[PDB]
Amino acid sequence: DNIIGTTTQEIDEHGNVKTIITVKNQQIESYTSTDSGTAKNRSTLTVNANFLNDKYSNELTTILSLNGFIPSGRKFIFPKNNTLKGEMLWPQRYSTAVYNIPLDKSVKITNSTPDNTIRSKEVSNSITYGIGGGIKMEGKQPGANLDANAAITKTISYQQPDYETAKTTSTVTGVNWNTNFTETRDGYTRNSWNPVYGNQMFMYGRYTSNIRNNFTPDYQLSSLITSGFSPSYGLVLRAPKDVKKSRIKVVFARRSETYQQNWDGLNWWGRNFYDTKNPDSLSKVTLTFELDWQNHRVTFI
Amino acid sequence: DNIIGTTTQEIDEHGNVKTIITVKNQQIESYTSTDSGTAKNRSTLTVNANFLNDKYSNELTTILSLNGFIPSGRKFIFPKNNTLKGEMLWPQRYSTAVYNIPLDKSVKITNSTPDNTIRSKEVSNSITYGIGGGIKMEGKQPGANLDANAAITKTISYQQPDYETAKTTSTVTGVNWNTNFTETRDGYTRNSWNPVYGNQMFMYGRYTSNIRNNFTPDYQLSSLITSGFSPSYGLVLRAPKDVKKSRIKVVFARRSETYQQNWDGLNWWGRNFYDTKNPDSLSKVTLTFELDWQNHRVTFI
Amino acid sequence: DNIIGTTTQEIDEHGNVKTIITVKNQQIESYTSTDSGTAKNRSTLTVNANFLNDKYSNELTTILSLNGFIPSGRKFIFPKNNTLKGEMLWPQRYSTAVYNIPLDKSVKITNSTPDNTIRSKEVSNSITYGIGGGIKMEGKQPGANLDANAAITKTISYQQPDYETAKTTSTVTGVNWNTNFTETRDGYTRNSWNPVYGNQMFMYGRYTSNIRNNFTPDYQLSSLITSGFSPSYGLVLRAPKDVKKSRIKVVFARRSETYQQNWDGLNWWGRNFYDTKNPDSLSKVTLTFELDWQNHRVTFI
Amino acid sequence: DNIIGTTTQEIDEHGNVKTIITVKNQQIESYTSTDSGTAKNRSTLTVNANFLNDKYSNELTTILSLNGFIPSGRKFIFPKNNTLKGEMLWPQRYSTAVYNIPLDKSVKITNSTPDNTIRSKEVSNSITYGIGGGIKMEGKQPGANLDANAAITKTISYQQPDYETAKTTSTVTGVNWNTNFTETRDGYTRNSWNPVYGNQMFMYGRYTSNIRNNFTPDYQLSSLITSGFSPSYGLVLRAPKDVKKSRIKVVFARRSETYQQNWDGLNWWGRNFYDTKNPDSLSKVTLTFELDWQNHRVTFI
Amino acid sequence: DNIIGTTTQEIDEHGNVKTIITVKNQQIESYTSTDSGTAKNRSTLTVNANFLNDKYSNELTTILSLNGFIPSGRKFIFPKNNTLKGEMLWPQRYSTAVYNIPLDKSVKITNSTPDNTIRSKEVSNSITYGIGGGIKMEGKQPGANLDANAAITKTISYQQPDYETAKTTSTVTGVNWNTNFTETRDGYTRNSWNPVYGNQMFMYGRYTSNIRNNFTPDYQLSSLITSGFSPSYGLVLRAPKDVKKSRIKVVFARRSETYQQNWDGLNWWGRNFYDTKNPDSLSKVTLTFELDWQNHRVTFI
Amino acid sequence: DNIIGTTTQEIDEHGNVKTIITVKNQQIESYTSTDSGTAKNRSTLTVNANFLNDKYSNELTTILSLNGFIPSGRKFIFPKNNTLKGEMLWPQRYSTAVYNIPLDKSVKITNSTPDNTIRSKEVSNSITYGIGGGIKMEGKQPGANLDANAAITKTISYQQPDYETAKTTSTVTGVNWNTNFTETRDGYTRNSWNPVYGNQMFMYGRYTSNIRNNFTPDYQLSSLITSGFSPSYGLVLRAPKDVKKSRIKVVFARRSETYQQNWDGLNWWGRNFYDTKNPDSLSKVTLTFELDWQNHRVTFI
Repeated sequence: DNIIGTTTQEIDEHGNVKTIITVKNQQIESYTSTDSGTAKNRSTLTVNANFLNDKYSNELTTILSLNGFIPSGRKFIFPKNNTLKGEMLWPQRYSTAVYNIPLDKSVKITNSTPDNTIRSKEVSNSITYGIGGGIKMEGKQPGANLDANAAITKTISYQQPDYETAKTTSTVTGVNWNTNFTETRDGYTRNSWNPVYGNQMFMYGRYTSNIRNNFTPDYQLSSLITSGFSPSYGLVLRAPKDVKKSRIKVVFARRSETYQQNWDGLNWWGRNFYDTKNPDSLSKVTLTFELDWQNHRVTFI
Repeated sequence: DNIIGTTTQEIDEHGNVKTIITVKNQQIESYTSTDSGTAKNRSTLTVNANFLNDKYSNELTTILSLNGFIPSGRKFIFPKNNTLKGEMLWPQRYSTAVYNIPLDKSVKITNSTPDNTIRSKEVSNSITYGIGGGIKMEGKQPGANLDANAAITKTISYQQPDYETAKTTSTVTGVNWNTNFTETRDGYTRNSWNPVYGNQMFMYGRYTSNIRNNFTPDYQLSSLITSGFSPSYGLVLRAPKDVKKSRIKVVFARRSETYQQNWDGLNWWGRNFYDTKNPDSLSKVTLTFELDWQNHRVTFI
Repeated sequence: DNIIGTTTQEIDEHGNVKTIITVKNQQIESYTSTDSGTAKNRSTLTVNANFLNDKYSNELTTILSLNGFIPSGRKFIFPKNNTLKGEMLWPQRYSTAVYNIPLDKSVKITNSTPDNTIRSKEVSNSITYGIGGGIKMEGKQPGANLDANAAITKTISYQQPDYETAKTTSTVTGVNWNTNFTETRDGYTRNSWNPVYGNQMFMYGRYTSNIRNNFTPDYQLSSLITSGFSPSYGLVLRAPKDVKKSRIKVVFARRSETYQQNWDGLNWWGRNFYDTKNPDSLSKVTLTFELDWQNHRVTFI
Repeated sequence: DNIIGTTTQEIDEHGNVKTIITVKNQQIESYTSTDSGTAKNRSTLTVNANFLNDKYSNELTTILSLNGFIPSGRKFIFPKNNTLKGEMLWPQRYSTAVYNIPLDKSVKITNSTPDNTIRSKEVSNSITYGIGGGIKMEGKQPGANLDANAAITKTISYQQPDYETAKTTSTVTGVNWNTNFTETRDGYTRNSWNPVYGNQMFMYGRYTSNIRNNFTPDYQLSSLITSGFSPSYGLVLRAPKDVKKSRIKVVFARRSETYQQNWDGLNWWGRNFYDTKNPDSLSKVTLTFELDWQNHRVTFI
Repeated sequence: DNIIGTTTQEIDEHGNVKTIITVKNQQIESYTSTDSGTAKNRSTLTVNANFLNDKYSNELTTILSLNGFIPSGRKFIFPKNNTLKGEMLWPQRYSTAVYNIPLDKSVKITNSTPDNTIRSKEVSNSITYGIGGGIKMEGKQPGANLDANAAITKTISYQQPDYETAKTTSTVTGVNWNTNFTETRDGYTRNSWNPVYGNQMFMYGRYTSNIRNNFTPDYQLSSLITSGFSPSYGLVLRAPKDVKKSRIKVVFARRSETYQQNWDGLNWWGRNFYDTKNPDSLSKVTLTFELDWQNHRVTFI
Repeated sequence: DNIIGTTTQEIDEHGNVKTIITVKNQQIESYTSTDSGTAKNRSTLTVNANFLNDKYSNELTTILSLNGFIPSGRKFIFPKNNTLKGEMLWPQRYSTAVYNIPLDKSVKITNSTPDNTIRSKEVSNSITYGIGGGIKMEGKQPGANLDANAAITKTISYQQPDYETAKTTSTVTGVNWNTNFTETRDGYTRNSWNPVYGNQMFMYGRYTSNIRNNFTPDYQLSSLITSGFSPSYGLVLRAPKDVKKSRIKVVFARRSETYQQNWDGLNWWGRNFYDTKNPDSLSKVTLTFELDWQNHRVTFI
């Protein structure tokens, strides 16, 4: 645990002093370091490194913990004179790429986190058979009836995150994760389309008078849309005991889409698209770190 | 734990120094190693080896943890001139075979994971009997009524993964696992067929204008289809105490199927098949590792 | 735990060295061994033996852990010209017999696992009484009605494994377990019969055009049917301290049945039977191990 | 735990050797033994004895664990010429009696397990009052309506084992447990009777063609009916500190009943009875063990 | 825990032997004893005594654990010639009284178990308001309707043991517990009465042909009715350090009632009463124990 | 724990004996005592005192555990000649007051238990909107229909004890708790009243023949009504380190009410009232204890 050893001093009746020092010897020694950096678009990344040295092994292991923040950069665009139009630029996808750049000796990535987990759902099937009959008397006139029925039901239940994360690339030299928007609380997607109202994705109402009040309230949206992303990854690098230095290059990409609302005369109708000819539809940034394996240090460049 | 022993130094009042070194003896000694590799199709495998030497065993035991990543190799094919057709190449099955190649002394596989677990479901049967009667008065005309009924219900509930993994072969010289696609979130399979719309497996809508917008959203698909597979296996190898080296041959196979959509004039209809005339319908790769039992090392070739 | 003792060396100020060795004395000493073997039909078995010696007891105890794999050997048989017929050979029952063969001194089986556990179900009974009445006015003509009813319900809920395991024999010289197929996910059995469709056990649809697409998808079947069995047992053998050797003979039996589909003109109908005149309907195998109680070893013959 | 003490050796710089032996003294000493036996009807019993000697007790205490296996002895009887009749002999009740036979000094049974636990059920009562009214217009003719109602419900829920175990006798010299059949999964009992079909206890169908296919599938029966019983009991014996030996007499009784099916011309009808003229309707067996309290040993005779 | 101390022997290089003995001093010393006894009606009781001595206290504390078994003594009485009558004698109430009889010095009961716990239930109240309306067209004739309703529901849920235990007396010299029958699984009581069928308490059917098959199956009854009671109590006695002996007198009372069935011509009707003029309607027994506080012993007289 | 220290003896090779005694010093010392008493109405109280002396406190702390038993004192009164009337005297309220009587130095009550906890309930509100329509054809005459609706629901769920306990007074010199009857299992209270049947609080039936069979079964009543109360309280007393003695006065009050049933000619009707002219309607008792803080003793007077 936290105790590295003990220091003792014995003092006899004549002022003589004896000193006893005890230290614990460990199989694996751990040295830690941490550095942070911020980019031009105010995206931040903190790197926590845990340099492990296995005295009974022929390799060095460094465990990295990547913790960051990327602002959504969501915007609202309203024509000054036209009140029949409205736009909202929102973060459709957050991407993160990590590159392993050896400088002197070979270094590899042996583990990435998180990985692509297989998900499940709950399924229930039901079947029902019915039998019924009866007799009646209306005044002095009898009646009868015989009935039967059958029904089949199937229910599927699952868990749905506001954003889905999966890795598309994972080699010994690089890893890439994609955090994508799924569907709204309402249940709408980017594929949603209605003949009358188009895409009702981020629409509050259909007959709302004011366009500037007809976007879904922030509390009904993910914090990733309204505020920002707080990603967390982990890596494991391995190398020979005689490695001196290596680097880590992280790339942040924020792909935003445009949600537009139009009044056709009777109601609002919306369309969701990727706005080419907009510099704000894509924001890419790089943050670079260097690892000193011998002196156990992490530094941001 | 990580504490192998203690070092103590006693310092006399005259500068005399005594040194006491204590080490603890273990019944089982554990040495670990790890190496990684990437293949031509950008699939990677990491091998974590745990060499155990049990003084109370007459054999050596090595616990391997196989962790890798296989990209889906998912593709979209749209004809340049034809806008009435579209294809999506997706990973139907992921396979992994591990081979045990003894070099000097004999080596066997005594345990593979995961195994074929027997699953269960929840069943409920119900039966109901009903009896009813009443009297009536319409103006001055009386009435009466007698009814009876019975119903039978049966409900079955279980858990359903997006992909199912099972081992088809498991000898002391080789093991093979198959991770197969099950059914869509919708509930569709590769057997699904409709006279009008064919197989609606990955169909968003039936009357969609753009073919490039008529495929199911990524958030409604498994990460194994959209992004990639993150398999995890484990093996236990045993050998004579004087074995020197042995090898491991791992084979990755990704079997892809083709989902095709066609416009027939009124709606979209789809069919799912295996394209025997496409080189991308099957991707096989090999990764070879060597184990040094004496020096407790793992190396990738 | 893992610490057997401690070794210490004290070095005074003149290079004198003292050595202190401490070992823990235990009431029960445990020695372990493991061997594996594979049979002609590629069924595998791993035996883990734990030889216990109670220094304060007059007996030796050996705890065995039997872990194996038996392939299903499932096949599909389609007549070349006839397209109105189809067969599927599937593993109805997996059996395992273990025999205790003493060579020198007496040895007995004191424990087998798993045993025959008594199961339970959840039961709910309900009863309802109803009373109703009302008045009406149609134009200027009054009306009245008095009604009453009663209902009784009973629901039974339980857990249903895809395969059921129970031991039919358990003496001090031998044990036998049977793992039997229960019912399909659908709820069908080997006893199921319909006048129109016969046994719909492994039938996908009733009006399917192609016979080779009309068998239930692998994901709707147990891994024991599609892939294989991964059985796990445990035994406890006891003997006098002066026993030298004994053997263990394991017998694996796989009993397969044939599910056949026929087209009658309007729909598919199936029948499930045991195909005598088929060499593949039964697969029996033997694996033999020897135990050296004195040298604590397990060996496959 | 398993550590009884430590042995230490100090080795001087001149080859002088000091030996220090430490043993820990216990308040309660535990010695264990186990013996097994099989009877003429292939039923087995294993006795696990735990001899406790508590220096702070004025008596000796022995904890016995009785674990055995009794085959169901289930049979099927079909007349050679008659195809309109069938029988199934099944185990209605399993009984176990344990007798305490003191030899030199007195011995008593101070605790038996399991005991007769008081069970519980879940009860819910509901009551509902309803009030309704409305107005109507059919063309130009008004209408009105007033209704009211009330309902009463009661639901009872509990857990139901396939077999129920209870002790009918428990003195300091003998104990007897009875494991009786309760009801079928269907919900039928030995009291069930229908005027048309009689007792449908183990009847698959009413109009089944083959008598040999008209019995309930094994997966719908308890392992106690299809395969066998795995009883588990425990006893606590106490004696004077100077007792030398004592005995244990265990009696296994398997009471079987006969389920008969008959074809009456239109359907199958069944009846369940006890065949007093069949030697296989009752199977009783005895197994005797001896306990050596001084040498802490269990032996089967 | 179980370790009372350690014994050590040091042997130098010349055969000299040093002995070191270490014992743990405790604040409270515990001595245990146990005796059992059986009565004339085969009711058994085991007394477990735990004599505690607090060296820093002025009192002695003895913790008793009372564990027993009382057979139900249930009987069936059928008239030899009359087949229109039947009786079942069953255990309505089990009672236990414990008396504290000081012989030399004062002794008191400071604790009895179990005590009278306050129970709870779950309550749910609901209220619903409804509003409805619609229009219609029958041919060319319009229609309209406006409806409204309201409902109130209340549900009460609780747990119901087959038998209820409560103490009616608890002084420093004696304690009495009563275990009473509550209601059947069906929901019937001893107060239940129907004008047609009387008390249907232990009635299987109303139109059953044979009286000897018209009692509820054992599995639908408590084990306390069919088999016996397995009571468990605990007491705490306290006295001055100079007490020598005291006694414990336990009284077992089993109060049985008679359930009678009669055929009136159309159906069965039953009545439940306490059969005076029946010696089997009440069974009272006494078991006496003596406690030696100084020598820590329990003995049955 | 219970270990206060260790005693060691070293025995030389010449019979020399060294003795080492080790005791552990504690921050908080705990001395316990217990005394019991019974009152004229056969209600008992046990006081468990835990005298804590914390060297790091400037005060002495005594934790008392008050555990007792109060009989219900439940009675049944039936007039000798009148068979049309009946009474049941039952315990409506249990009260306990504890008084702190300082003798030499000051003593206060700093904590009482249980306290008045704020309770909660579960609330669910629902709202539903419905829309419907359809077309019809009766022979050759068309029809149409349009409906709409809305509903509002509110459900409240909580837990309800048979008796409620709350403290009405809590100063540093005295405490008082009241355990009051709440409602019956039926749901009736002391406020319940029906114009026809009055208060049906403890009424089994309305037309019951025998008055002595028309009271609710014991299993449907609380143990506090049928048998007795088992109250449990706790107090914490604090005083100066040099306090010598102090006293405790406990008062038990059992307030009983009268439930009366009368036959009016057609049915039974009941009323619940407090009988001011019956000496058994109220029972008050006092029990006095003395605490010796210096010698850590509890004594009953």
